[PDB]
Formats: sequence, structure tokens, C-alpha cells
Amino acid sequence: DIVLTQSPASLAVSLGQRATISCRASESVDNYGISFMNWFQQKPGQPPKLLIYAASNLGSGVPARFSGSGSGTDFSLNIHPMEEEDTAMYFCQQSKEVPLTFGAGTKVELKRADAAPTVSIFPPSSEQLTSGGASVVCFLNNFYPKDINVKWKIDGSERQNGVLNSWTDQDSKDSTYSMSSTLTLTKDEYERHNSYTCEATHKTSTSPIVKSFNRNE
Amino acid sequence: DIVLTQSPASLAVSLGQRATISCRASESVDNYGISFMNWFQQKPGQPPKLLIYAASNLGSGVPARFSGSGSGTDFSLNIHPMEEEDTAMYFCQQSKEVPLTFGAGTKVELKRADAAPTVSIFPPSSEQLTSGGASVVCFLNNFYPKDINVKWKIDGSERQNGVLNSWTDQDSKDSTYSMSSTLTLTKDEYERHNSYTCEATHKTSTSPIVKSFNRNE
Amino acid sequence: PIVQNLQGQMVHQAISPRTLNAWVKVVEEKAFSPEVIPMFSALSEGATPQDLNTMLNTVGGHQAAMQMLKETINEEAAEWDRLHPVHAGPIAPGQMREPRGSDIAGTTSTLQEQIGWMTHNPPIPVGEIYKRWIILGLNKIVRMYSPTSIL
Amino acid sequence: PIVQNLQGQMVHQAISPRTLNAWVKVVEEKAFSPEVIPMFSALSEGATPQDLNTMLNTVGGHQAAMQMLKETINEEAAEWDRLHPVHAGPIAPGQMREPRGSDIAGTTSTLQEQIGWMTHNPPIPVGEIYKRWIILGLNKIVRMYSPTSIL
Amino acid sequence: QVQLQQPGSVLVRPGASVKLSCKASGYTFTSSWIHWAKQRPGQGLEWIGEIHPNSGNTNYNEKFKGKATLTVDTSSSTAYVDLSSLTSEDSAVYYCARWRYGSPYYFDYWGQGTTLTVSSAKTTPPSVYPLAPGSAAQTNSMVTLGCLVKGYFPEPVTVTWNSGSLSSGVHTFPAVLQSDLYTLSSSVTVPSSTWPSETVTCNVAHPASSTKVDKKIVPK
Amino acid sequence: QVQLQQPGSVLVRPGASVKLSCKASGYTFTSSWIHWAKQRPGQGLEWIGEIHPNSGNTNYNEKFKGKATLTVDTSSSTAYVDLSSLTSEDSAVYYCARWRYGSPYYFDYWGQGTTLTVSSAKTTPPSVYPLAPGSAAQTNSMVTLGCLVKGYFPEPVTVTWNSGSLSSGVHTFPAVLQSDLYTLSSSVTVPSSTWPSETVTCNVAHPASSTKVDKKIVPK
Ligand SMILES: [Pb+2]
Ligand SMILES: [Pb+2]
Repeated sequence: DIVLTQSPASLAVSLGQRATISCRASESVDNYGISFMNWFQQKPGQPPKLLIYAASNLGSGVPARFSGSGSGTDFSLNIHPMEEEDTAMYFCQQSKEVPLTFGAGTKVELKRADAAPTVSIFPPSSEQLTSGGASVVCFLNNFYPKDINVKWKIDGSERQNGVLNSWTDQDSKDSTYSMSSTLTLTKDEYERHNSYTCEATHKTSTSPIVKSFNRNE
Repeated sequence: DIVLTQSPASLAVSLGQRATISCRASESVDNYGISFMNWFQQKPGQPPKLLIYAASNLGSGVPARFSGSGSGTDFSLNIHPMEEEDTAMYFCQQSKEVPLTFGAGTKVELKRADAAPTVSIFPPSSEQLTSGGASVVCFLNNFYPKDINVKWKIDGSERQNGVLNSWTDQDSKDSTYSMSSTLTLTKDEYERHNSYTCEATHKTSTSPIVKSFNRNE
Repeated sequence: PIVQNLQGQMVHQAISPRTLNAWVKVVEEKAFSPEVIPMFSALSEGATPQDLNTMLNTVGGHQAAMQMLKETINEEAAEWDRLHPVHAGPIAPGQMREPRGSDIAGTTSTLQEQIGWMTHNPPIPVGEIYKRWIILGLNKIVRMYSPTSIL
Repeated sequence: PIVQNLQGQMVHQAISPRTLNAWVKVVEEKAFSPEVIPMFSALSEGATPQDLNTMLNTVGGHQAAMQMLKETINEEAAEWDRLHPVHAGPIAPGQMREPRGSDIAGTTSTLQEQIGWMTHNPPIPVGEIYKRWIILGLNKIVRMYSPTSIL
Repeated sequence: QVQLQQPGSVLVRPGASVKLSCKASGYTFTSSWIHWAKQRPGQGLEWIGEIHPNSGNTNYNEKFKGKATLTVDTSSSTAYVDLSSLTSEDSAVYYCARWRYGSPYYFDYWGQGTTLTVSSAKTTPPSVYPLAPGSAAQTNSMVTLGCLVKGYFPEPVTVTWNSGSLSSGVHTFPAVLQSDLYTLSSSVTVPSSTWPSETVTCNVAHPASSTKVDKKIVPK
Repeated sequence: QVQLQQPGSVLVRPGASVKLSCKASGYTFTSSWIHWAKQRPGQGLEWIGEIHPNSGNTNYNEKFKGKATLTVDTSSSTAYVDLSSLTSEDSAVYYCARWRYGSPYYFDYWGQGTTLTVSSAKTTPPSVYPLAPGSAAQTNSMVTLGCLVKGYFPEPVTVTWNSGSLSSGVHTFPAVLQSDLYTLSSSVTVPSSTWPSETVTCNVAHPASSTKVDKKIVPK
């Protein structure tokens, strides 16, 4: 094949500013005075979108805000002015050799001001318990930066086993992130304890942002 | 270099007939649809003469009687109708590679009816003897074929030491050959003998054609 | 030409000046009107890439359109290369080699080479292929540059 | 062209259609009269072997003369080879190589190659040399085919 | 309106094979090369190969050479990819893309892509559970609720709030595969003076198991 | 009337050198390549090399590379070949030929060639001796006579019969080199009723030793 190395895995571009990602091919993607390096964008859930073809030729219906540059081995997709909806995954593909290849992509996230995670914990509904099981669901919503550390406290004792996590893609509107922590255990386990705490550490506050409840009602 | 091998050393072509000599190069003397093999003729004493250039192109002032043919590696100079004056040496040269090369040549002799050698022997003139030397000169003239075997007989004893020979080129007119044998010795040696004999064996007579003289006068 | 009705082997002839001169007059009298394409193909009877390059060069009147045609030739030539990976490379110099875009276009192929492709087991119609790309260039011009207005 | 006044390095331009078309009309209006040679050279300002081949090809009106010109090009191309022994052979494929007659003539040389010779340590004027051979072909024609009689 | 339509999702057991489609429409199918691309969730696009409808010529990626076979059906404008000896790895979204026929060459149209699942797990409906807080949720005029759809298979499930009408404030998190089973959640935020006296129900539809349920989040 | 004129003959002792000439005339010297060829009596033609007057370019035969050096003097239309470390082998006829300037390429003109003699022997006049038979010579109205020019050096000697007027019937045989000395003979045939009462003299001229002699063949 003909490998393409994309510079950063992720890049946080503040609104109004310029996003610069680069793609470097193991070979010169040139031919007949044409640099065949293409740039695509991709919003979670949908197929790719051509932004720039021929290294610098903007595609049809692509805002002028997206620009391309490069020749032979080094290329770069430049976004400016960076606007909110631009949270997407970006890939570069060489349309030069028969085995067309893609870049590992760059995750261009919009850098919004920091925001504190709206933590909110929920006890296992009666129904899950009758089901012989019990999961305490916790929502850490609308936060920024992406990095958040949730931690559980069963009766104060740091529970770290039986907890799964899922995050959301950066909201291409309010540029925030949202995840959820789900402690799962047995109805028995649940009844073998009393107080429960979802605890998160995130730059928007040095102190643990926490939510809790005691089985007792 | 690029060697050129010429077929026969000699070739006797009867008048009116066709002489065919060939030249074979180690390589193809072709280029841009042209066989660069040239044919020259040479009369004893003078420089060569171009007959055919470009393997088959007759030169200027060359009778149509001479023809050329060949391509790549094999070529042939074809004379027809063979006429007397054509007794000459023929060479072929490749005007293709930087080190132009010539063929070892072919000696095309005209085949005339056989003719007996007009032998005639001469004693050492008085003057040569006073010079302290003595050479008995013998002329074997106007013969054909070229092959003649002269032999001396000092008083009957076959003298074969102290005898030099020289032949003549085929006479481009009467097509005959002519040579001479010269027995050289000391005046003493000469006086130490009596009878002398020039003896030639030539197809025009099975018996030895001989000429002799005895010192006595 | 050579690839006329394929009823010609290593056979070839230089484009008759009659035909070449005809191309000139054609574009000279009709310019780049839609009829420039048909007459082009007619005066291009399965010719060699060079003969074609000669024709184009003959009536390359204004860098304006010639640019549109040039850009297209290059793009088509490059595309050809994309799907012609030279499958692991043409290892060792001496092989006739697979025709490349610049080769079919004439820039990197010798007249003899073009003949070779046009006379080989399976015949690579380098001139015919190239004749297709050029036409794509011509008809793109005509489209975005030919008539006047709603007259 | 490129070898105009040599005041051009790797620089090169395709023969302006103005010049090419001019060659056509020239032979068209004057045929092979003695004036065909001078105008030829003028519209041949140090051009590349291909540009020259284009010109000749453009006005190769009748196989009669085109034969005389052809035979001469070949003979001159071959002579060049004679005194250019490739001295012990161009050992190992990869070298630019010494230009061969068929190369200088354009048959076995790529457009890029011709450029290379015209832009290198000891510039080999392939086009200029070829331009000389062609002229020898043209003037041999003119001599043995040009005027009518003692009019 | 060139349409490259292809199956939403497909579930196959390992060791099997599947022929994915891409019924082209809008344009003259034989004009452009159909390409196929694979993308594993949380990964870029791999090139499987390409095929030209009017000639059958193909160019596969050496990697996929042996796994994927590209076919077509000019008659019914459809390109196919047959994936052999399917294994868990093969589970990824497979897009089919048209390569524009014209001079400017590049991927000009993409199908929405088919999600493949190569698993042993069996189709199970989602155990939907309602989530309501104790009493603490009382800040800034906003209260949070949400459904936990647990233990289903395979993906996907379409969760909506109030028949889709309750859009703003929802966060439907991605599904994790806990032991050959999925589990996800979808939080909805209501303006304090609402839910205890307003309908806030989630509509959990799971097409695979032909199960759709509604859980009106009620105060416990 | 292009003239390629070059020295008749030359005599040098071994270990020496000689610069042979070829004064071209008739045609514009700088137009064609001068070639040099060596031919040993009783042998074909070797190619020594070629040189182009208006450029000095040369092409020598590898064999001769080291022995012969090709030069020119455009000023005085003359091509030269300098033979180094001359030895007995060098003794051969050296022709200078023009290679025509025009399209049809080939040797179009040759100089009469210069005969070289690399020897130690010293110039000695020819001992001319008369030859007349005893009495036997009396057949077919023809009697044979002749001169034996013996022991001269170097070649050549011009033998003639009766100041050249007696041509028909003469056979001037080639000269053999018997121990650094030459010897030859020239038989003349007269019509029986002639020589005993008619002038039959040989004129042996040897330019090298400035010796010319006449031997009236007289009955002994
Ligand atoms: Pb803005
Ligand atoms: Pb006759």
C-alpha cells in the first residue's frame, strides 16, 4: 500500500480560530502535476464527506472555511474560522495508487470554555431488583473538557468493580460532552449496603463533584 | 572490432561466367534499414576501388557487371559476365561500427585454357662470376594454372639449396602467370660442376618440361 | 495511423497532410462549436498518440481552451495510473512495460513504442484510449464555452 | 523549442501553433521551391526533435519527396552511429546514454529525453543536429526536383 | 439523486458468509466504479476494493484479498461484496461508495453503510427500567430522569422521549456489550415544575426482537 | 580532381618514428574525414583510424592505439599519421583515404599510398648482370633475354627495356629480399631474327642509390 500518517489524534480548536491537521504519505501522491491527496470529514453515525479533492480543490457545497494545501508527501487540511458544528472526525485519503489508503483520522474538537458536569445519580428501580439484579445509574452531563474521572463509594468504600462507562460525542452545538457510569451488582449486594455515591473529579472543580443516596426512604 | 570472414581465398572464374565471393560479419551491419557492407577491388600496385556501397548499391563508374547482395550478417559480391581485366583482389569492409574492418580478401582469377610454361634457362654471365658469385637464372613464362614446380639438376643431381622464386600476378590481358627460379652459388661451386637443368612439372605436360646447358662452350 | 479498422498489423503511416491540414481549416472555420468534436474523430482514424498530439498542437490557437483540454488529459492520464498499479512494479529495465498515462498521452512514449503497443498480443490501443481522453477534454470545453446566448 | 539562443536552461515551450500553421501555409503557397528551406529553419528556432518531426509530418504532402527526405534522415542517423561506437557499449541500464541517430531523429527518444540532452553538461543539441540532417534531405529534394525547365 | 441504498444492519454467526448489497439508483450504474470501505467503530476507513459495472474489473486491497469478493448486477444496478469465513473481526460498518465517472476523480457519493454483527449471542429484547431520583434533584429549575434499556441483542435500539416530541435535553448514550449483551441509557432533563405532573415516557423500540416498550417515568 | 597526394616511399631504421603525410587538394579539406589504412604486401587492409579536419575528432583502431597517432593541418590541407617505435612489422603500404561528406557514406578517394621500410640494411646499388643463352633458344621465332639486377636496397628499382620502347614481351618479376638485400630480373622476348642484330638493352634505375645502368644484352 502507500501509508498516510495523520498528525494529531485529536485537536481542540477554539471557535473563530484555525484548525490545522496534516497528512503525510510514505510516497509522493503526485502525478501529471496533480497532488492526489483528498480530505474528508465525518460526523458520528453518518458516512464520510469530501471537503477537499486534489490536495487543495474545495469540493462542491463545502464552505470556503475549509482549505487544503500540500504537495507530494506533506499535506494539510486547514479550517478557519472554526465554527461549532465542525466537531467531526477528519481523514485524508490518497487517490493515487490502486490500493487507495486512508489516514487514521484526526479528532477535531471545538474548545469551548470549561463546564462542570451535571452529575445526577439514580437507584436501581424496583423492577430491576425483582429481576434479581441492581444497577445504580449515574449521569455526568454537559461537561468540558472530555476528561472526567467518576468513582463510586458503596457506604463510603470505594467500589470500582462492576461499573461500565459510556461517553457521548462532542455535541456539535453546545460543544459539551456527556457520559454515564453504571454500577451493577446483585439485588443481594444492593441490600447488603446502604449509602451510594457517584463521585467525579473534573478540572471545573478541584473538590469531588458528587451525588448520592441511601437506600432508606 | 566486428570481424568479417570472406569465403574463398581464391576463385577461378572462366570468362563470361559468374564470380561469387561472400563476406560474413560477426554481427549485423544493419542500421535504419541499411546494410552497411561495402565491396572493393584492387589491382596489384594501386589502391582499392569501391565497387558496391550499402551492400547492393553500385558505385559511380562501376560497370553494371558487378552486383551486390546481402543483409545483416551475410553478403555477396557477384561478378557476371566475368571479363579478363577482372583479375584483382576483392575485399569487403563494414562501414557500420567505429573500427571499420576489412575482409581478408578473395583472389578472383580468370580461368583461361591451360598453357605450357615457356621455360628458358640462363648461365651466370661472365661478370657475375668475376664478382665471385654465380646464379643460373630460369624463366618459366606465360603458363597456366598458377601451380608449377620447378626443380634444378646440377650435373643430374637434384640441387634444391640456394634457389629463390618469384611469380608474377595474373596478366590482366592474356590471363597467364610467369615466374622465375634463380639458383645461386659460388663461382667455385659453378666450376665444380658442368651440366645444369631447370626442370618444371606442370599439368600441361606430364613429363618434365626442362631446359639445360653444360658450362662447356 | 494504424488502429483504423485494425486490419493493419505493424503497418503504419504518417497522418496525411491532407487530413492534418483539414483539421486546421475545420477549427479555423468552425472554431470550438459542437461540430469540432465529430470532425476531430474523423480526422483521427485510429492514429498514434503522436499524430493526435500533432493535430491538437496544430490548432492550439488559444491557451484559454488548451488549458481546459490539458488539465483533463492530465487528470484522465493520472486516473489510468490509479487503476494500473503496475502490480508490484515493472521490475528490471528491458520489458516493453504496461503503458502509463503519460505514455498513452505521448509525453513519455517514443513513436516506436506507441507502434509496439498497437501491434502486440493483446493490442493496447494507446492512441484510441488517448483519443477518448482528448474528446472528454474537448466536450468539456464546448459545454462551458461554445454558444453565445438565447439568440 | 529550447535551443533558440541557448539562453534557456531546462526551459521549453511547445511550438506555437502560429509557427506550425505558418509552416503549412509556407509549403502550401511555395511548395518545395528553394525558399522552403530558409522558412523551415526560421520556423524551427532551436526546437526539439519532436517539434521538428511534427512540422515535417504536418506538410508531408506526397510520399514522393517524403521518401527522399526519409532515406536521407536514415542515412545521416546511421552515419552518426558509425562514428559514435558507444565506446565499448552503454553498460548497465540506467544511464542517460549517448544519443543515437534514431534518438536524435525522435523515433527512439522520449520528449523528456530530448530535453535532457538539450540541458546537460556538454549540451547535446539533438534538435539542432537533427535539424541539420533534415535540411540535407530538403535540399537534395529541391536539387533533384524543384523548377520546370529553361523558361 | 443518485442513491446508493444498502441494508441497515445484518447479524450472522461466525464461520458463515454474507453478501452485502448496494442497489444504486439515480445515475447510470455502469458509468462509475463502486468502492467498498470497512470501518470498525472507533477506527478509520479501510479500503476493501473497487469494481467497475461495465467491465467487472476490480482492485482489491491485498489485506482483504481472500476475505472480500466484489461482484455486481448491472441488470439490477447493484454491487455486492461477499465476505467469507466471517469472524468477530468482520463486525464493522461497510460503506459502498461511487467513484465519479468524470475528470475530477474522487469519492462523490456514499451509501449510508450496513452494520455487520458476527456473533454467537441470540436476539433478546431489552429489559427497560425506569429511573427517578429520591428527592435531592431540585437545583436550577431542572430535574433529570432516564431509561436504562438493559440486556438486549443485537444492536440497534431506537430510544425516543414522548413519541419523539421530547427532544431537547436528551442524552442517549452508546451501548456497551456486557457479556454478549448490550445495555445503554438515555437521560432526559425536565424543567422542575413539569414531570411530577407531566408525561415523560420513553419509547424503547428494538426492531431485532420485535419488542417496543414504554416506561412512563413516574415518581417513586 | 580532389587529390590525396602522399610520399612515394620512406626508409627508416628501427626504433625510430615517421610522420607520413597526405596533402589533400581539390576539395575543401575540412569537409570530409581522412582515414588511414595499412597493408602489408601479401595481405588485406587494416584500419588505422580516421580524423575530421574541422574538429580533430578521431577514431583509432584499438590495435593501432599506441602505435599510430592521427593529426591534421587544416591550414595546409594535410593529414598526418605518426608511427612510433618503428620496427620491421611497420613496413607496409600506408594509404590515406577520404570518407565522403555527403549522405551516401563510404571511402570515395584514396591516395596512392606511401611504402614504408623499417630496416637496418644500407642503401646499395644493383649489380646488373646481362643474360643471354648458349644456342638452344631457337624455337617458334622467339628468343628470350633478360637482366638480373642483383643485391640492391631498398626497393624500388625501375627496370625498362630500350628506354621503355621495348614493352611487349617483358616480365619484370618482383624482388626477393635475400639477406637484407634484394634481387630481381626482367625477361624480354624478341622475334628470333632481331637481337643478335638489334638493340635490346635494359635500363636499370635505382633512385635510392642514385644509380642507373644499361646492359645491352649482347651474344656471348
Ligand atoms: Pb463564525
Ligand atoms: Pb564479355
